[PDB]
Amino acid sequence: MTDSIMQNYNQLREQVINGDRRFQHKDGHLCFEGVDLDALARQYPTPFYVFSEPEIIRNIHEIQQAFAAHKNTKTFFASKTCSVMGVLKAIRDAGICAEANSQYEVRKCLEIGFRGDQIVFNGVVKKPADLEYAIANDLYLINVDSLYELEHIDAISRKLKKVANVCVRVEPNVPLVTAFHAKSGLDLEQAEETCRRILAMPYVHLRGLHMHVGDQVPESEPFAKATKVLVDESRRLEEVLGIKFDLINVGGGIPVPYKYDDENGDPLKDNMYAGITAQDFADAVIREVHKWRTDVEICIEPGRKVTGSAAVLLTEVSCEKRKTNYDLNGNVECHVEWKFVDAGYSVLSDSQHFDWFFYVYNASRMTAAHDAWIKLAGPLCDGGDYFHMGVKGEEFLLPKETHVGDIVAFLDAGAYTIESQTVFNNRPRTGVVMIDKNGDTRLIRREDSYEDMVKYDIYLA
Amino acid sequence: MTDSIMQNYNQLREQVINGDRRFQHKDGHLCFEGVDLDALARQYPTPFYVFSEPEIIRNIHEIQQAFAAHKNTKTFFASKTCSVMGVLKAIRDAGICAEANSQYEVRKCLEIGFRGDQIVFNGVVKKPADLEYAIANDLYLINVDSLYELEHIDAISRKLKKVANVCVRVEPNVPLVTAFHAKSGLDLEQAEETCRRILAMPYVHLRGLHMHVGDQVPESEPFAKATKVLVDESRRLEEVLGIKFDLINVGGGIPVPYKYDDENGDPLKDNMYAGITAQDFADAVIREVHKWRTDVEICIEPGRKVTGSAAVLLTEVSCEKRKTNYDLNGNVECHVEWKFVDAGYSVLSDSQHFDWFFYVYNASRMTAAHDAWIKLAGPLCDGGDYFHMGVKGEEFLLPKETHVGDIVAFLDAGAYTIESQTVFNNRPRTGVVMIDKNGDTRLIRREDSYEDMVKYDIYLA
Ligand SMILES: *[C@@H](N[C@H](CCCCN)C(=O)O)c1c(COP(=O)(O)O)cnc(C)c1O
Ligand SMILES: *[C@@H](N[C@H](CCCCN)C(=O)O)c1c(COP(=O)(O)O)cnc(C)c1O
Ligand SMILES: [Cl-]
Ligand SMILES: [Cl-]
Ligand code: NA
Ligand code: NA
Ligand code: NA
Ligand code: NA
Repeated sequence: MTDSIMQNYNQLREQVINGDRRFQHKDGHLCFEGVDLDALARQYPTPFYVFSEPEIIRNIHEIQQAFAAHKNTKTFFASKTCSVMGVLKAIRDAGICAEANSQYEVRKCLEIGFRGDQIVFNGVVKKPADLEYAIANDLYLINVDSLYELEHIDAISRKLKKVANVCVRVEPNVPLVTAFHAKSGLDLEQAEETCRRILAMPYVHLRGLHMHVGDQVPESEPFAKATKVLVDESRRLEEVLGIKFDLINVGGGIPVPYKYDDENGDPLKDNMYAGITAQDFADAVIREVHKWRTDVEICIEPGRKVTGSAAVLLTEVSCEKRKTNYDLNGNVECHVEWKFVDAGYSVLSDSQHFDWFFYVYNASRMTAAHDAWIKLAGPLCDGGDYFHMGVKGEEFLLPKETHVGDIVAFLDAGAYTIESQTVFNNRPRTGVVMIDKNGDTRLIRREDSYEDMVKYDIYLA
Repeated sequence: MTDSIMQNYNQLREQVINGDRRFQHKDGHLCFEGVDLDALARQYPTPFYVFSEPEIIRNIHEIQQAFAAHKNTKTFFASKTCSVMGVLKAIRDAGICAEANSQYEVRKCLEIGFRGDQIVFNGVVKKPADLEYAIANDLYLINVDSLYELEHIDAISRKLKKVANVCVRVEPNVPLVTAFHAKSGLDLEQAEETCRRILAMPYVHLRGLHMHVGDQVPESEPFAKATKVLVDESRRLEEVLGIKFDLINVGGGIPVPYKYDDENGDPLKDNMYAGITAQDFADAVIREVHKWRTDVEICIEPGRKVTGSAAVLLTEVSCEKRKTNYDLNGNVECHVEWKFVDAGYSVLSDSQHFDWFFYVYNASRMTAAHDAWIKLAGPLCDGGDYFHMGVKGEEFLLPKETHVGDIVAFLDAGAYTIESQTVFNNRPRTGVVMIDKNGDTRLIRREDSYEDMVKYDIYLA
């Protein structure tokens, strides 16, 4: 029943403003960390994202508390999740480390104040220039993804006379088929010879094995099975090769709740429901590692969990229309109420390209019943630019009183939402605002200007 | 049979270098307009796109020749397809007009030398500032997408005391449901009152009606049926309102061949096969318009057809690995040869997000049989960043002699491929090179630098 769907969604709405650590209401408006989001969107041009340093801190606390049973745990935020410098700074100030996924990500982590010993550099394509930059900066780990890349690591560490610290990425076949569907890592069967080669290299230091299971993983079993494979091989290689590993790096993949009404959801069928918590991830990993060693360092690489819940996208309702389907005799078959916001898939890419659900509310009318079925469209000149991941099918719920000028909020908009923006239609990539630990706001990324649209081009004026 | 697939693909390869108006071979390498693309990729850092001014000109000729039966045809390149200034300049110098999809697109079209009377501004969200800029610049057309937007056009044109020239966009119900699936335009039922209202406005001039059917449309029927609706309503409104329309704007959607072996394809099932040519589009449109008037101006808005065939993405094979699935006795079930190029979906977005096929060849070994099944991966730290739209399933064909350092070419890479790039993983958006009419090359867009990417951020140190 759609009445039951509407009732349930309004129960969720009420829970945002009465039972959510991030949110409040004031003057009829949604507030984030005490900041009125309607008011904030009158001071900065929409669309823009607003991040919460308090919520990032809460997320990091969940992750670290989860690993209390293993003292020697090192946490590296996967910076491909969000690398706006002010977000990286909040993460650095919250006391964890950083994982980087390109030369420029390494450089920005160093610039914002992560030390070399707080940085892991991962990748399937690490060109000589990338490896030379990483090795020269004394990174804590550079993963080894292939035998071809390892030849460059050997040659460049020799040229620099500088030790490269490495972890060998192994991707276990844990039942998709690994050889067909996992481009990353080496096969389990190649780990021994790879480690053998590294031991003999004068400037390459083997620190352990590495894996990464995936993203938004709704079950603990894959982490447990894959960690066991890497643990069993670590234990075996210690005996065969006569070494003691510094660490094991188990990657990321802790899910974030994108739908909260867990009683109504099956995470295995709809992974917008978070199937597990950080504690479940930690229990699975730590249990497997401790079957081998309790003293070894465990490295983790959470991305999504650090920032996903910690931002809201604010976008203004900028136009409206009613479209009507008529039958062949001119009688109404249905009306569709379209609301157009100033953010489309060029601003919130995963809503379109990855069928990602985010809660949508009228932030200007947050205490009003969301009692009208509407379709929510973006501003791109593209028939596919509307939000298909609705409350019911492709339909959302907003107050029937919704007006052009109101501010719509997408919740849980903090992971994989900034660097994935485009200038399609030459609409600018968005500004980003930060709410600090004191509840004060500041701009941390400007909106792309016109001069930004053309400065990259070379043309006679 | 896969031998037949391999034989067919190699026949296609031979037709590229011995049959295609764009390409030749020299020194074993793919040439585009006589430019050796292996050599070019040693002069500019990969990945980058190279555009051909000669091929843009050929595409425009096809479009304009198709409309020979209707002298008063005005052609507007849909600049959301590609708005790199050097590409826009080639299109301007080839003698056609420009359609724009945001305030900044209007501005860049004016900057590069399109006059106001050569610019159409379309959109579903045209905010007051957008409309004021457009009206102040005397645009040939601003479409009217909604009644709400029309109120701003009336108020702003009055404020400026400048006539706004408009076309009313009407989206016909041509049989899944226009009201549910088409966010753009007014309903046919609203056209009459909307036009009557415009006639009464002192600073708004009604030019005609507008539609746009869609993109990569593989049949002529949707264009004929939709044009007839617009033509019938135009003729009816001329009588009812006592006016003579300047024009009718029938939009874009002429497809481009992404697979060429039409004898093996069903365009209605796989629209990488172009189901129609520009001549088919023009026949359908012109036939319907001439049932009303032969003197009226027909406006068309081709995007994809102007540039799609006119660029190649050049990307270097930057790593390689073999993965093997073993049975439980250690015997080999299969091997997978992974080749990694330095372009992934952040560079060629539609290959991932829209399941778009592009021909892939080894440009460095273009005269060699492409006789080895490989999987082609990008450099992003994302298991999904590999090219799934293969020659057979997810598998591509390259010479068994392929080596790291070879240059891979993606053909037909000129539509919707530049502005859709991202800085995911902080890999830079690509440079762009142009081959001019004289066959000489120049950089027309730089690769994003480290600076460029961090300079939008506001941070302490
Ligand atoms: C990132 N995970 C990648 C990319 C996920 C999809 C992004 N649109 C994957 O292979 O799934 C990644 C992480 C962080 O993962 P989270 O899911 O915790 O954010 C950690 N380590 C590595 C090596 C990654 O690539
Ligand atoms: C463009 N309309 C889009 C094109 C597809 C975008 C895919 N990322 C659609 O969804 O139909 C457009 C054009 C040009 O269309 P082409 O297919 O010829 O490039 C012309 N007129 C208008 C009003 C458009 O929006
Ligand atoms: Cl840590
Ligand atoms: Cl023209
Ligand atoms: Na606004
Ligand atoms: Na060594
Ligand atoms: Na290169
Ligand atoms: Na008028």
